[PDB]
Amino acid sequence: AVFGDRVRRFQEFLDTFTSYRDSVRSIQVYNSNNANILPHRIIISLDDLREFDRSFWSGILVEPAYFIPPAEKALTDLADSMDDVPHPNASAVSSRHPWKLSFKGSFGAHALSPRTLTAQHLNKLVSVEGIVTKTSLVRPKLIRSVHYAAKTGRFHYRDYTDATTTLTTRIPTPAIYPTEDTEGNKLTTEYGYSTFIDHQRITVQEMPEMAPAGQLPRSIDVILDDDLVDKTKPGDRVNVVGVFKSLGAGGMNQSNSNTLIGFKTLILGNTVYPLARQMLTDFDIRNINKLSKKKDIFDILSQSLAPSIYGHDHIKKAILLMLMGGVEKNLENGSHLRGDINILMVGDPSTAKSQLLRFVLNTASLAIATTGRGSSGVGLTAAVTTDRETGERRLEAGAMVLADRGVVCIDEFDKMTDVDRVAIHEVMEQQTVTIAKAGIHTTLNARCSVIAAANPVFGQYDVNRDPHQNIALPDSLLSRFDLLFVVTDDINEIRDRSISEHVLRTHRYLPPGYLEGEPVRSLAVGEEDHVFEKFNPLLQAGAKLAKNKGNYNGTEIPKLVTIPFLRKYVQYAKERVIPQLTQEAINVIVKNYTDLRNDDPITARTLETLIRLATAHAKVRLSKTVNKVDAKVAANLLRFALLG
Amino acid sequence: LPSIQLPVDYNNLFNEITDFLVTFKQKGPKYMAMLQKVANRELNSVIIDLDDILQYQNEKFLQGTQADDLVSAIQQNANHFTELFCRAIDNNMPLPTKEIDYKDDVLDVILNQRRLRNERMLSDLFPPNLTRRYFLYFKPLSQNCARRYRKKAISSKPLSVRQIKGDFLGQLITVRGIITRVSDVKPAVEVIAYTCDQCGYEVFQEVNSRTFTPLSECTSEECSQNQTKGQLFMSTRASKFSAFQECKIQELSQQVPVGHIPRSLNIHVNGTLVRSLSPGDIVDVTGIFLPAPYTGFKALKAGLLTETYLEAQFVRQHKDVYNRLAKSIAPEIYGNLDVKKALLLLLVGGVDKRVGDGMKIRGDINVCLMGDPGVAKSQLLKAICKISPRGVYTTGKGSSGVGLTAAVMKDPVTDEMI
DNA sequence: TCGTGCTGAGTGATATCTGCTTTGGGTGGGTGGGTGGGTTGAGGCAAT
DNA sequence: GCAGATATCACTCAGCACGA
Ligand SMILES: Nc1ncnc2c1ncn2[C@@H]1O[C@H](COP(=O)(O)OP(=O)(O)OP(=O)(O)O)[C@@H](O)[C@H]1O
Ligand SMILES: Nc1ncnc2c1ncn2[C@@H]1O[C@H](COP(=O)(O)OP(=O)(O)OP(=O)(O)O)[C@@H](O)[C@H]1O
Ligand SMILES: [Mg+2]
Ligand SMILES: [Mg+2]
Ligand SMILES: [Zn+2]
Repeated sequence: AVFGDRVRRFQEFLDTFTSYRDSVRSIQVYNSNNANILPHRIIISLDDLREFDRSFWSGILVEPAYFIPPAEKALTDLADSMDDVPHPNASAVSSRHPWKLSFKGSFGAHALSPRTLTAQHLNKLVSVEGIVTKTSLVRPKLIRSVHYAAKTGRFHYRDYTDATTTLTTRIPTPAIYPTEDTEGNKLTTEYGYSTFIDHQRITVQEMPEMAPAGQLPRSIDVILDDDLVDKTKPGDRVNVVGVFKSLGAGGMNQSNSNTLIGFKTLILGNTVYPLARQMLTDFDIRNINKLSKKKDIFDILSQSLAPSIYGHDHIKKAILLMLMGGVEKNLENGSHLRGDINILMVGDPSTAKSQLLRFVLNTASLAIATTGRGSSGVGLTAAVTTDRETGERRLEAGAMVLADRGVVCIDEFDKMTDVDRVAIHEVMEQQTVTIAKAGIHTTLNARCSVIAAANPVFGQYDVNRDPHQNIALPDSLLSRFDLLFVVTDDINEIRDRSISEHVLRTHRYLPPGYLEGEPVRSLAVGEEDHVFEKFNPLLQAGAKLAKNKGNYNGTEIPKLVTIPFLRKYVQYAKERVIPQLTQEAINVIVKNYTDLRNDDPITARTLETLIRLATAHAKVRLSKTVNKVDAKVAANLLRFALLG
Repeated sequence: LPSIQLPVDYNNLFNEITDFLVTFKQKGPKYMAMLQKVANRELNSVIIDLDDILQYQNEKFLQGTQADDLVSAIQQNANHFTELFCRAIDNNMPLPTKEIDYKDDVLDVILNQRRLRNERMLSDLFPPNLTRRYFLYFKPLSQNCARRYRKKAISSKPLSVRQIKGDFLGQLITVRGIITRVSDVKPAVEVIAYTCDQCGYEVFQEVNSRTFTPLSECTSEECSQNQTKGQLFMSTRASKFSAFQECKIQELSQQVPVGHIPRSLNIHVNGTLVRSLSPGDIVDVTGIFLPAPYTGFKALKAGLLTETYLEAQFVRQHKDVYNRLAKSIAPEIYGNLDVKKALLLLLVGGVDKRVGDGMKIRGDINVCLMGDPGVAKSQLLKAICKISPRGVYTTGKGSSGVGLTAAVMKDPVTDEMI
């Protein structure tokens, strides 16, 4: 009676709004043509339903158990009538695949958090926002079994039900397959024609900021089924919409004796809203080519990164060169010539080392800032682990392994323990890690690039000593780093004023929005100033000095480029250009290496650096052949990196 | 038990299968010869190639006598067509041609005596699986065959443990991964044989689940007419057993999404495929993805969640001489010719190890390479050390915590010095 | 000399019933699951 | 739905005394 009335009401509502009918038709047509598979689900906006009929909206918001299933049935009937499949299949005929519903729009007081969920919100539709901490394994759940009776030659079926699968309660159906027919004929289960749906339980934790002072975070369990099975990972921020429910006897049954503990409450998820690479268009490639043709682009790209920092321009150049890397050669003998540059920074305190690390982290596609001092969380290198009691062996990947074909930005390289030093030596030398511990034998690639910072041992860099003396790592570790940079904090009055004012600006800078300086506190999920950057004295600052060539008086506004497009530039260069060494550059490479070695300990490995940087620079010029200019500029950069 | 009208007919499919085993011709019919070999006890595994089924279907359609799509039926529900193929083979089995032994055949004396007793009683049987001595396996549909005849291959298309969801249950699929655990071969009982101490009659019980309940009282017509309460006792000499192995397959490093951990899928191996999987191996295993329904009280308290597994059906494995063989130790390195000669001598491991009345002389040519940083030592070391079939590159510190030679450590869990 | 109808007695099969957990611990596992629970401290030995 | 421990009821058999 009431069920039919609500089904008719939702059918009328769907008829009124043609957008949902169009969406269902589009999903069905896409599924039919592709015969990767679109799920049977429709997203409705609570605002439209409220406008159409307030009673149904209030019922869904306050009594979902009695108002949702009718909507699902109406949508299923609409889809079935709209379906035009000429010939189904045994899998499709017996499949238990109704059409599910999901909700968007504006919620009232029902937009809560895991802490605010109390007993007064049960049996109501709510929207919970938080952080995922746990994610159980994906498991199949039985909802229909189809059997075959050979004697009578007829297919029988049976439906199961569980508390976590239906909003409306029914008598539990134990998972025991029927074995004999009502007439007594023996049955055989047809496994291919049954219906199993996935099941996953996740735990959402309150956002740390919202947590009241002196209170531990609270969490609520969520159950997801079918298509919404693998959509979240631990640590992600999500906005889950579902029906708050209570399950189990909760000690009310005579078997239990606690008589104080309460019932178990979870959320039946309806949808999850989440809270790398940019697909290049046709004209973005034209723009990148336009910049490449300009015969000054190297300076522009170098100084676009970290524009705030004063000085240290050669470091920015080298960091860009590292980001774009060099071609990696794989010889037929299995030999693997390294093609990834490495950089190490050593200098006195307060030289923006952490700022450079942050900027490379922001501009790099991949990066992990696992500090070398007791890297709690993710270890620097892989190391198997076992449980305290169960002894569950498992290979936990470290920072180096988690940066394959990317970058790892180590911090405070001078705080490393002997274990980390020994691990890192092997990792860089071999580029791969082979674990042979706890009965586990495996090999994991570690091809990547390493940038690290290391303070001196006495707290200040001494010029009279070699860099290998101001740092206390063995030659084995330092030799792996292709380029070593030594930077000192020099005091210049004008520089002091500039740094002071730049740092001061932020403090007086405010959170615009509330009485200036007082107690301080996505719309959708489915989804030429663009290239160049307008000059900003607040941020760029020193970038102007860069084009001025150390002249403060110089007012040459530079042609800086926004970071978002610079990431696209690096992406396009790294994924499309494979430069090949050329004789013209190679004469100068040989001559420069010979001059370095025989005339004012330089090692043969520095030759590898010249070729690597020549190819890397040739990649900047968007050319498939390394030219004399690339070799000369790489040689000059190496000369600076060796001799001041 | 409401009934549905599925668009599948099993009588027609069985007739097609029976015709397939007697008409296909890749020499007489291929599968007729294969069965003839089995009847002589020379073969104990019949492998049905779905490519052959597709070829037979296309040949029939070309003639105009179109029939049902058997290939799609097999993959959609594979656990049922094993029985159909076994029944067809039993029906069309040929008589042996080579003289068989028949001497030490427990399930030939048992059956002969059972026939004699039944004939004598009636004048005044056994389950089909018991007599079977062959195993039926399915070979997936190769991509080349599918593209040749304009079809899509779902079984052969490799997947990952992540992509094996509940929708694939009951189908023939392929999984790509690395084996990480294997178990010892154990006998899984298929048909139990009992003996009544009173009748002299044998009672056979089929077991097709993880658990079974033994019989106690005889059900023979002799114990019924006389209503004697004879006791049945198990006899392992007449039962039927099949080798059983349980393994684990894990995802490769190339299939785990960022921020996710590898998953593992259990594999069950029955019949002759046992021992074809070993730890630490990359394989392409095709099998039937089936659930394992619980039994007893566990079923009620377990819930609707189903523990699944894979029934392996096919496994595919992812596999001046002196001066010349010296300058080729690391062609990339330039100098150090004599050193390279020495490393070649090391590779050969030249010795004819001599053991007389107990004396043992080492047969290993140790070598060291000192010098200064810059000369090609480490590159030489890794090249020379990759050349050999077996090698281990490590620093002077050792392999992780344990140093070079050996070390005894307290067990984290068992607290036993290991 | 003896044959048979009535009786008390005792098993056999079958009716209801409780129970379907149970349990602390890693040679029971983690595809059995945390609403079924597990919260040391001294002493010996390898590494160094 | 399933196995095990337990108690209930109904049916049939060997002895007994009398009458043939
Ligand atoms: N060239 C520069 N231009 C502007 N600010 C700079 C420059 N060099 C250093 N600074 C200032 O130095 C301050 C200190 O930076 P940071 O804490 O990263 O120093 P660090 O040398 O890496 O530190 P540590 O010595 O602790 O390892 C930053 O706030 C930055 O403003
Ligand atoms: N004869 C040569 N031919 C080719 N490359 C050479 C030669 N001599 C030296 N090199 C280069 O010298 C560089 C030295 O780096 P390498 O990895 O060999 O370190 P190493 O000093 O030998 O190692 P270690 O001291 O740690 O044992 C390598 O890139 C190698 O290519
Ligand atoms: Mg710092
Ligand atoms: Mg070395
Ligand atoms: Zn008997």
